[PDB]
Amino acid sequence: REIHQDWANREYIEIITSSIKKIADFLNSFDMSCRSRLATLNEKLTALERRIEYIEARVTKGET
Amino acid sequence: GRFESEDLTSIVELDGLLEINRMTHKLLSRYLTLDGFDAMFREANHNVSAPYGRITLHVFWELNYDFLPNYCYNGSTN
Ligand SMILES: [Cl-]
Repeated sequence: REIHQDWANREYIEIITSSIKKIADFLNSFDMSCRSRLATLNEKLTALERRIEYIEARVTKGET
Repeated sequence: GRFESEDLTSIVELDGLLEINRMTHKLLSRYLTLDGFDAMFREANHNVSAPYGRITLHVFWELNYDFLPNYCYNGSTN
């Protein structure tokens, strides 16, 4: 009867909620992974900017 | 700066200390991204925007003021 349909309805609900949690999980672990990647990119870029400043100064006169 | 406050004989001590700093940079570079050791050194030595660094200039300073007037060469011991 209506309880048997309720069991089917809540199983369906369980499947959708489970899938939503899987999307959330992915979103969180994607954020974390990109945070690392952006940190690594900033690290290398900062160094490359510093190196250029240095090399330029080897070829250019100072301020009076 | 320590070199600049001492006579020419202290240059050996300087060299040892510079080598410890080089090792320090190397140990730190395993985990951190730092400016190259040579770049760091040339900057500290004021040898980036100038042709002769502080070490070179202090050597001549000490030659002129201490080594030439105060030293006695022994040809047998060199
Ligand atoms: Cl010392």
